[PDB]
Order: sequence, then C-alpha cells, then structure tokens
Amino acid sequence: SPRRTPQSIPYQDLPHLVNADGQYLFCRYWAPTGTPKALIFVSHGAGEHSGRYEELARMLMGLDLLVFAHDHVGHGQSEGERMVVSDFHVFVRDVLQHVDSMQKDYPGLPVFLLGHSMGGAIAILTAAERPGHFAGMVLISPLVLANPESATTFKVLAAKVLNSVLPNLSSGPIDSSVLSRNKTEVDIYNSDPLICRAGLKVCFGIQLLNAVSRVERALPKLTVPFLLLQGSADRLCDSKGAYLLMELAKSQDKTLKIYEGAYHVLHKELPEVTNSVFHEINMWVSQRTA
Ligand SMILES: CC1=CC(C)=[N+]2C1=Cc1ccc(CCC(=O)NCCOc3ccccc3CC3CC4(C3)CN(C(=O)N3CC5(COC(=O)N5)C3)C4)n1[B-]2(F)F
Repeated sequence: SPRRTPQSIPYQDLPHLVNADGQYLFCRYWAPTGTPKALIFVSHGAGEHSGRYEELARMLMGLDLLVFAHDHVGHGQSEGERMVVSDFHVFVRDVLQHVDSMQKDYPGLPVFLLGHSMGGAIAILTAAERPGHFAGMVLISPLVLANPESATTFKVLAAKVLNSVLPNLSSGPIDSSVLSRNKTEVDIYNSDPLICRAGLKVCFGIQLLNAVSRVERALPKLTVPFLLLQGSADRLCDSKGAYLLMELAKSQDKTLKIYEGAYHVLHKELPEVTNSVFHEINMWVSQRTA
C-alpha cells in the first residue's frame, strides 16, 4: 500500500518531493518548450493550494520562465494534518529544499519567488535567509501585518492555548467574502474541495502571528528586488503592512502598487484589477530576466 495524498492518490503517480520531516509534498511544474530564462517558485497561502496559480503560472511560462510550486505541508495534495504546522519555519525550509533542488537541475538560471498572503510571508522569509541569491520577489498582499481584528482575536485566544493544553481550540474561518469583490471567485473558493475552509485552529493562527513577528525581524536583512501589490480594502492583510515593508526593507529595487478599493486576492479580483496585476507582474519579471 503506497503513500497516498489526503485524497487517496498514490504519490508515485504524481510529481512530489519528500521534506526533511519525511512528509510528501505535491509538486507542480510549468516549463516552456524552449530553454528557460529563469526559475520562479510560486508560494500559495493559507487554506489554499498551488493549483490556484494555474493562470499566473501559464503567463510566466509564456515569458520562458520555468515555474514550479508545491502544496505546503498540511495543504492541498501534500501530507500533514490539515492547516497545522509544527513551526512556521517548516514552510520556509521546504521552499528552500525545492528551490535548491531545482537550482541543481537548472544551474546558472536566476531564481524568482512569487507569494500571496501567507505565501508572501514565506517568500519574504525565504529571501531573507538567502541574501543576494534571489533575482526578485513578487508579493501579492503578503502577510506583513494581519488584519487588526483578526490579530486581536487570535492574540486573546493564543493566551488560552499558550497557557493551557487546548490543542484543538479553533476560531472562525478565513472569511471568503473579504477575499475578492469578484463574486465568482468567492464562489470558486467556496467550491474547491482542495481548499480547507474550516475554522482556523488557534495553534495555526499562532504560527501566522509567528510569521508576522519573523517578517518584522527579517526586513533589515531583506535586500532582494521586489514588486509589492496591495489592495486598499484588504481585510486579511492590513495595507499598513505593505507600507511598512516598503519603508523597512533594505532592498534598493522596491515598488509598491496600490489597488484602490480592491480586496485581498488581487490575482482573482475584478477583471480590471486582475488584468492589471497580470500585466504588472509580466512587465516586472520580464525587465529583470533580461
Ligand atoms: C467588527 C468585527 C467583528 C469581527 C468578528 N470581525 C470584525 C471585523 C473584521 C475584519 C476582518 C475580520 C476577519 C478577517 C478574517 O477572515 N480573518 C481570518 C483570521 O486571520 C488571521 C488569524 C490569525 C492570524 C492572522 C490572520 C490574518 C491572516 C491573513 C491570512 C489570514 C489570509 N491567508 C492566506 O494566506 N490567504 C491565502 C488565501 C486563501 O485563498 C486565497 O486566494 N487567498 C487567504 C493568511 N473581521 B472579524 F474578525 F470577523
């Protein structure tokens, strides 16, 4: 009986990678027909999975980048208790393993990171561990500062869980209605069986708060070029965090675009926003691969 995804598919039938904890991570690749000009790792966020990046990945592949991703532990088709992580650094360690593996297979190529929300915090922390080694980072509403209502809710609950033994204490789910003004994208999110929409475990929310704390400490070490895209009406990642990232990162090549009125998932927003997001990422990555 082979090791299977949480959805019962044998890993031997799928692209995969075994992490340092012996857990199978489901992997995705979008490689061009020609010779790749760069590599780019796509880092998905909490609750979701790498298949939600199909359209972005196909655009980047069309620029002759080799796009690759995996489902973070506890997410999508990867192993692990759902939306649990022993420590947030597991996510960063696993990204670095996959990046290092791909860099061996495609030596000499520059490597970019792209991350949304929790995946953007992962990307920041990944780049901060390897100053000078990444060519650029694209951040879509990265988790730099949590929505303050969410932060206060979990900080109070964290007091219970950090002082008692309450392993399964949960709060509300990530609210789908604040993900996007595009109702069809909200409905798609609520329909995808690979998305975990349960109430957030307090221990997982604690790791999200750990991510915020570690991102703050990482900013003085962050020198990678980056493009930062942020909606002004984001009720999940506070736009104040995007401004603070622009202020505190030491990168010499940093650009912020604010989408006025837009919600959290900018690459799945109203068409005017999403089209701009795709266009801006295309141009920014193109300029830095040439
Ligand atoms: C007056 C009032 C009363 C109450 C009660 N509220 C009030 C007001 C507000 C305002 C907002 C909220 C709630 C907003 C909400 O849902 N928080 C969820 C909990 O978040 C956290 C919990 C702990 C730590 C940190 C956070 C914030 C992070 C940011 C992410 C949660 C989103 N994720 C992420 O990586 N990605 C990928 C996704 C999925 O797929 C996509 O495509 N992208 C989303 C990480 N309230 B309220 F509290 F309801």
